[PDB]
Amino acid sequence: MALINPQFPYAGPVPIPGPAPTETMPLLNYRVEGRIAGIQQARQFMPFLQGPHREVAEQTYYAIGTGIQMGQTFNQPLINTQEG
Amino acid sequence: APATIAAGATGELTMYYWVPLAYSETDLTGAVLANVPQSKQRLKLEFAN
Repeated sequence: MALINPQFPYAGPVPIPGPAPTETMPLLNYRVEGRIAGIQQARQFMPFLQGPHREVAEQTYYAIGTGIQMGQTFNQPLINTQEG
Repeated sequence: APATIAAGATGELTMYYWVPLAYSETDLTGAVLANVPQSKQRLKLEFAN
């Protein structure tokens, strides 16, 4: 967006020496076929386990029984003959 | 720069300055488009006396 100087104008570009025209043109680089080499193993001996863990520990229980329940020799009360 | 120039000696000393126009290498704020300009550019440089 330059302003044209009317007192000192200039013309378009003139030819100048050039950079040997084939040396600015590249070759198209020619890929050969390739292979991810080797026979891959199916599994890996991992350093960490792959499953979930638990944040807190919960107390577990198992039921037990008591035993054969016996009789008893109670201390027996007195007879309510109007004193009680 | 030599830290001390003795009497009758000469010291050689170099300094670099980066005069910035754009802000950084990835931020082009402040840069000057100069392909088809209006006139010449100027870089006024006053040196030590």
